Order: sequence, then C-alpha cells, then structure tokens
Amino acid sequence: IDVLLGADDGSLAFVPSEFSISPGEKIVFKNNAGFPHNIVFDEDSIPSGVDASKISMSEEDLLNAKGETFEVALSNKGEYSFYCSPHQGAGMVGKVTVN
Repeated sequence: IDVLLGADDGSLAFVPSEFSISPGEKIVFKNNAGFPHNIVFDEDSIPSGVDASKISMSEEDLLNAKGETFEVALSNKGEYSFYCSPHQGAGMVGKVTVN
C-alpha cells in the first residue's frame, strides 16, 4: 500500500492514516507535501516483542525531498501507532492494523 506524507493540499497528514494490511505486505511511505517528514513507530504502541528499530526511522532521520520513500513490511499481527516526529503535535499520526 502507498501512503502519502502530506496531502495534495498541503495538509500535514498521512493519506491514508488508518489502514489494515496483511503480514509481510509492504507499506511505501512517499514524501508528498510539507516535508521534511519521517515515520516513527511508537515503541509503547506496537505489538509485544516487536523491535521498533527494525521498522521505524530514527527521530533524527528525515526524508527531505519530494518523492523520497521509506518502505516497510510488518509481520506480527496487532495494532501499530506511528507518527511524523516534527509534525506530531500538528496531528500527523496514523495507525496500521496487521490482520
């Protein structure tokens, strides 16, 4: 599934922000608008036993250019909360469910 970072009107959102995938389905996060952006999984808000480091950007890492992507595949089932660190307070947050 593709997810935009920034809406086409410049809104600081993931599009989509809430979505479900199957195990080992790839997510491609694509820099769209209002970058730089990143994708961080909340270590307190992912399935038990998952290593956030394996699936997230560092807080300090950025995608700086239009069309840069970060791709990830999730295998454990459950709910995963993520956010964009520089824009978290703006509400640039999301949740994926692996079912």
